Formats: sequence, C-alpha cells, structure tokens
Amino acid sequence: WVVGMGIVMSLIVLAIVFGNVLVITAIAKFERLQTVTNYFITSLACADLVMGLAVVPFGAAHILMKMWTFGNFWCEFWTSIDVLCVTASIWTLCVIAVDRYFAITSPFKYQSLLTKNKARVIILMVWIVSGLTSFLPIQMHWYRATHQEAINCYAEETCCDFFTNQAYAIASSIVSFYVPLVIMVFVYSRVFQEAKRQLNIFEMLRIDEGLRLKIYKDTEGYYTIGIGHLLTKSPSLNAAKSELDKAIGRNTNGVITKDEAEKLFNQDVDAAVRGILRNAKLKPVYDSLDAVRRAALINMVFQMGETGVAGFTNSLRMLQQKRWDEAAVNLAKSRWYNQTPNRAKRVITTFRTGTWDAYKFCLKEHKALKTLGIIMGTFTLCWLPFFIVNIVHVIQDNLIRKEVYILLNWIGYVNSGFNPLIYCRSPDFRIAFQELLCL
Ligand SMILES: CC(C)CCC[C@@H](C)[C@H]1CC[C@H]2[C@@H]3CC=C4C[C@@H](O)CC[C@]4(C)[C@H]3CC[C@]12C
Ligand SMILES: CC(C)CCC[C@@H](C)[C@H]1CC[C@H]2[C@@H]3CC=C4C[C@@H](O)CC[C@]4(C)[C@H]3CC[C@]12C
Ligand SMILES: C=CCc1ccccc1OC[C@@H](O)CNC(C)C
Repeated sequence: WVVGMGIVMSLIVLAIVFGNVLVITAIAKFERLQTVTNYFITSLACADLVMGLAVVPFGAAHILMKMWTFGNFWCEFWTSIDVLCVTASIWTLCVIAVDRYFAITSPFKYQSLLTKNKARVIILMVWIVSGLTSFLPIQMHWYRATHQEAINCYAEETCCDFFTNQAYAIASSIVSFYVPLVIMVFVYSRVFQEAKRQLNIFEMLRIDEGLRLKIYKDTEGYYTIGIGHLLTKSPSLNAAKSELDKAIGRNTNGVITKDEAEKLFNQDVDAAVRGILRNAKLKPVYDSLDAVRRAALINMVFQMGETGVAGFTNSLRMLQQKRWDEAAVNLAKSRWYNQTPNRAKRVITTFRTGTWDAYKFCLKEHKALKTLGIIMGTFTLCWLPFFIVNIVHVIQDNLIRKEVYILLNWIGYVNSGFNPLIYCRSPDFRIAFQELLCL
C-alpha cells in the first residue's frame, strides 16, 4: 500500500516537470507566444518547475521514509524554496490580474500597458521580495516555535516537521497568500465585468460573422470577404476580385490584411446604421432601444439588409413597445431562424434580456481571459483549504492533526501540474505543444 502511493507520487513529479518545461520551452521557442501575459506565465511555470524538481520529490521521500534524511540544512532550505514558490506563484497571479485590468480599461483593450522589458523587471522584483520574505524568516530562525516538542525536532537531523510560532504563521500567511489572493479576486472579477460591459457591436458582429482574409462563400452561396463583407452576388470569381480591387484600391488578387478588413467593416456598420436612420419603418424602433439592443438591431440589418429587417413589422411593433419576450417569439417565427439558427438564438437573446449573456466568452481575447480566470480560480481552490486550516490551527491548537495538514498541503502541490493542461484551452498554446511534442 506504501508502494502504490510512491507510483502515484512519482507520476506527479513527472507531470509537473513534463508539463512545465513544455510551457516554458514553447514560450522560449515561438516568438508569437512572447507577450506580456505569457512572460508572467513563464515565471508561474518556473515556480511550478522548481516546485516539481525541488519541493515535491523531497516531500514524497519525507513522507514514505517517515523521516527526514537530508540533513538539517536542506530541511531549512527545502522549506524556504517551497515557501518561495507558493509566494511567487500567488503574487504572479495577482500581478496578472492587475495587468489584465489596466489592459481592459485602456483604449487598447486586451493589450498590456507594460513593455516587455518593464515586465521582466516586475518578475525579478516579485522574486526578490518573495525570496527575502520567504528566506530570512526561515534562515534567521524567526519562525521558530518556543515550546519543547518543537525544540526536539529542531536539534534532531532526522525531524523536519514544520513547526512555527503563532505570530509567524499569521504574518507569513497574510502577506504570502491572503493579501494577493484577495486583491486578485477583487480585481479580476472586475476584469470580467469590464469585458461584459465593454462589449460593442463590432465585437458582436466579429463573433458571429467570423473573419477570413481569403475569398470564401456564405451559406447563401455568394462571394464574401473580411468580416462578412459581400463582394457580389454574381457567380464569377474574377467579378469578385474586380469588386474587391475597386473597393480597396489595390490589386489584391484575393488577399487582404486585417487593416484593410477592419476599415471595410467600419464602413459596413456605419452604413448599416445610416440605413436604419434613413428607413422610415426602422428608425422609430432604434430610438426606443438601449445601447445593447441597439446593437442587436444593427446586427440583423448587417446580415439581411435594410429592406428585409423592415419586414418583421410585428417584431418591430413589440420591440417599440418594450415587450422583449413577446418580440422574441415572433422573431422565432421567421425564415431567419430556419436559415441561421445559432446567430438568431444569440441575437434574439440580446433583444430578450438586453444583456451580452449570449456572447460571453465568445470573442478570442474573452476566451483568453477565461483561461486566465481558470488558472486563478484553481490555485484558489487548491490552496485555500490548506491556508484556512493553517489559520484555524493557530486559533484552535487541537483541531488540526498532522495527517490533515500534510494531505491539504498536497492538494496545493498537485496544483503545479494543472496549469499546462489548462493552457490547452488556448489554440495558440495547443498548436505549440503539438509542434514541440512533434505530433
Ligand atoms: C531555485 C530558486 C532559489 C532560484 C530560482 C529563481 C530565478 C533563477 C528564476 C525564477 C523565475 C525566473 C524568471 C521567470 C521569467 C523570465 C522571463 C524571461 O523573459 C526573462 C527571465 C525571467 C525574468 C526569469 C529570470 C530568473 C527567474 C527569476
Ligand atoms: C534547485 C533547482 C530547482 C534550481 C533550478 C531552477 C531552474 C528551473 C530555473 C533557473 C533559471 C531559470 C531560467 C531563467 C532564464 C529563462 C529564460 C526564459 O526566456 C525562459 C525560462 C528560463 C529559461 C528560466 C527557466 C527556469 C530556470 C532554468
Ligand atoms: C505558514 C506557512 C504556510 C505557507 C506560508 C507561505 C508560503 C507557503 C506556505 O506553505 C507552503 C507549503 O508547501 C509548506 N509545506 C511545508 C514546508 C511542509
């Protein structure tokens, strides 16, 4: 039974190293992955690799041998390394939340305000301060318990049980974990509220129109380009190429950049908006609407034209009358539902509720944000039991046995392998992992 545990544990060490080197090397090799967010994730992956190389193996040995055998120096050092990693980890996540926050409330949404170089220094500082507040307490013996049972473990080279004074337990916890955890959760839940609230029509259309820079066909059959920008309803491909070159003013040959695409997209919307104001049957309803459903109304016009969207007189009767639930039924009773249901669903909900809840986590950088949300939430769930129970030991001396402290600590250890797996959400990281694993 001791043996099975040792396989389980060995598997873990390898999962942390395999996982984390795979994260670190990807970022090292591919210049596309070198961003401010991915610089911090490297420092996060380093702490997990140092955890997996230095902390975890020696813990497993300590458990199974039932005694420390590495000499009191590496006992003290093993601890400071271990404390250093948990402190550097949580404070990196905190910094990542703040970097996200200042990104999303800038005019450059989703892009960091830090430079690559200024970022590198933020990482060094985190480690410098973390190192000092992890090591000095430990090496200067300031952590040490005064009572006898502890003092017997100190002067023994084969006892490495972690014993600390009440005041250290509190002071180390608040600064090492509670402060950054709290700032992280506060800030990042606002980074989610910023994204949701800062959704405009441009992202909304991008989400359910897609983007292609080569010429393609819509489900109607006609030639389209960019973000759902029709070129012609003529079946001749050269006619499409001709209408594109006419639009941009360049010999594209079916190839355009995002620059040329988003300029078209902006012209397309403004005209779709102009068209709603010009049309007599639509304009009255548009003034009636809040900013959100205003965008829901342009979304249709973009797709079906000013004429067509002026066809749904009943839907427009009831939207003018604010009966969102009633208008959604009639919009369901339409060929538009039958032709494109996934878009219809999303657009109808927006009319229904009046919120972006049908479009959450749909945009790319909104998926990028959720992934970052998932690593943060997991680290919380992995350590919070351990850290709370650590504080409840200091308040109530007898509630917390050895077995529980070690087990809870070990859910925290298991956290060092999860991040690489969670990055497989990112199709940037997924493509990277396969290339490196030569699949
Ligand atoms: C084992 C313990 C005691 C020592 C490990 C700490 C040092 C060597 C490591 C841990 C994390 C590392 C950083 C991780 C992030 C990278 C970003 C990269 O673009 C430049 C180097 C930089 C900034 C690293 C510098 C060295 C670093 C701070
Ligand atoms: C006792 C043991 C665990 C100490 C060894 C710590 C190792 C894992 C640390 C020390 C220095 C670190 C490296 C410092 C330089 C950076 C360059 C960056 O672009 C990719 C990560 C990389 C390459 C770091 C990866 C992790 C690293 C190699
Ligand atoms: C109060 C100590 C708990 C603690 C505080 C700050 C940073 C890390 C902390 O705990 C990490 C654990 O992995 C320690 N494990 C011990 C050393 C066996």
